[PDB]
Amino acid sequence: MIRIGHGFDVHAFGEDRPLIIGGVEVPYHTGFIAHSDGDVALHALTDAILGAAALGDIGKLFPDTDMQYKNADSRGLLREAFRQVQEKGYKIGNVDITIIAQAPKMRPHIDAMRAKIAEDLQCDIEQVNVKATTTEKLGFTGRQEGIACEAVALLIR
Amino acid sequence: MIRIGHGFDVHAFGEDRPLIIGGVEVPYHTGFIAHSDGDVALHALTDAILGAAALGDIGKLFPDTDMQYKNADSRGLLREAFRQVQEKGYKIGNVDITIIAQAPKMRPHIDAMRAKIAEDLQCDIEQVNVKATTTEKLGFTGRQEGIACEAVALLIR
Amino acid sequence: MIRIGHGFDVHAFGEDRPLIIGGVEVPYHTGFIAHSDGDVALHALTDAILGAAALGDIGKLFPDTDMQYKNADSRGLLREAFRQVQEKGYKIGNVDITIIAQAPKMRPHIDAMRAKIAEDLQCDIEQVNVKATTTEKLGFTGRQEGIACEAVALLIR
Ligand SMILES: [Co+2]
Ligand SMILES: [Co+2]
Ligand SMILES: [Co+2]
Ligand SMILES: [Co+2]
Repeated sequence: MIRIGHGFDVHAFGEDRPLIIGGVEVPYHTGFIAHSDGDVALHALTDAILGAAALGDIGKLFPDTDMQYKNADSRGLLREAFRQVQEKGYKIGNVDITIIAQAPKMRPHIDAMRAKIAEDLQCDIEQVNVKATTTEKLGFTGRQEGIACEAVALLIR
Repeated sequence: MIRIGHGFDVHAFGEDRPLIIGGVEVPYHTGFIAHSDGDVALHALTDAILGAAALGDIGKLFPDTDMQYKNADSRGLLREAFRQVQEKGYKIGNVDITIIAQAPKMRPHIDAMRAKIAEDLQCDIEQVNVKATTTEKLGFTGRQEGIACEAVALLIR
Repeated sequence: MIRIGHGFDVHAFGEDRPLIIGGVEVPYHTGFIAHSDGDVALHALTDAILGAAALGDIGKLFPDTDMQYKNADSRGLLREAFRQVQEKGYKIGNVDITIIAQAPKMRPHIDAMRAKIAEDLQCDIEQVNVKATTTEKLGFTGRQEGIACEAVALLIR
């Protein structure tokens, strides 16, 4: 039995002061803290993996309620989702990732990303590819307003 | 054999109108009528299944003409597409959909989304994962001009 | 064994004269020479192929350095890509491509496209799939500023 999975993330370059309306802290969305990192690369790959295993997404495993005081570093979330993944008897068949950013050149930091993702998934550098494209100056990634990332992963077990 | 598939759909919230030019009625684009529903989730997922079997896509299984007076419900189309997909000796391995929408709040209904797809795909909920993410207020999905969804498929049999 | 591979590529429609500042001729971005041939489909497919073998992406094997003089014919880069996916011992189990574009009518030339693809990818026609959608005038594609393509590819052996 094999599992196909897909994840997708977007995050703007700007920072936002937290929303307080009426004296109350109000989150902008469901898995807000889970995504605070802004690591589009590890979140997409996370929901990809989660999605194959058929477990929802970052927002169902890390609601802002449980994520309230727990550590929200994306790498750690990756790992925790891989725990639940393996928990259903699954090894990272293979994983492919596309970062979509116009500018911040990433070629330099790419093999280092694979390295880490490999460990977090307990597979090896070879079943983990990571690339980067630009939307050729178009769209919001192109106008340099944010950065995106798509991810696919195949699961074996 | 096992087959991978992918489909993508974008829809505006706005209601466009029957185009009538010089007497004649001009058909906006091809799978226009079938899409009119604007259910990016079901359409994209359908596109993924057809793509998996190299069956084409929604604009080829449902030209405006053929779709003209044939009832435009996109759930039957998904069924249909899947009917054509068994006729090739293909069963649904598993399915994974990402819905990209800002304000529209999907968490409540996602499980009822999951429910339906499985009947139609005659598969079991457990092999149908569904999810929503937002583009962090960026893009056309973030300015609230519309909605999108990517879907991925693994066909077995 | 099986490898999942995903690819994405965006192309603008305009051309960018070759730069000259202070005498010197300045190059634009890493893989602009490759992507110059503005063929979002063959490029998106190329990357999904490499993504799965895990050879990175075009601009990797074709740096604006090597390719300083290499030919901007996306079909060649595709065959070269399929070359390395052979060394590693890989067959094209299955491929699916989605063209996101607002107006050039693709539909009539799809089939012409799948042929060339099956050619360079040495496989059968029911092995390649090419579909085309619009984003209902939303985003940079619908504003007809550019064209984008998504590809997902399976590999065997
Ligand atoms: Co995120
Ligand atoms: Co649609
Ligand atoms: Co290109
Ligand atoms: Co994609």
